[PDB]
Amino acid sequence: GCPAEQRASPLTSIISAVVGILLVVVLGVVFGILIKRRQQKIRK
Amino acid sequence: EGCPTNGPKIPSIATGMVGALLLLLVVALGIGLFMRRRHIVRKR
Repeated sequence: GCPAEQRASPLTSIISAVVGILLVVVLGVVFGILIKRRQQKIRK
Repeated sequence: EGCPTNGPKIPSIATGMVGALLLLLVVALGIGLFMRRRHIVRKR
């Protein structure tokens, strides 16, 4: 079953968002460099 | 006066993780659909 409803703890919304942006940034550079290596050599 | 009605009891902080995941999926869907709306595909 899913967790009951809520309507408090505004600090939870912030942490969630921070993770979303931080995740996209890391995955963005990681995934990009992960695929690039397959294309061609960029690091000399 | 009294009757705190509890507070720190799951669910509570767990919302943080769910928020990060949900947002990630929500954003990915919005960015992917908007970027695809212009028939801009990386590979077919």
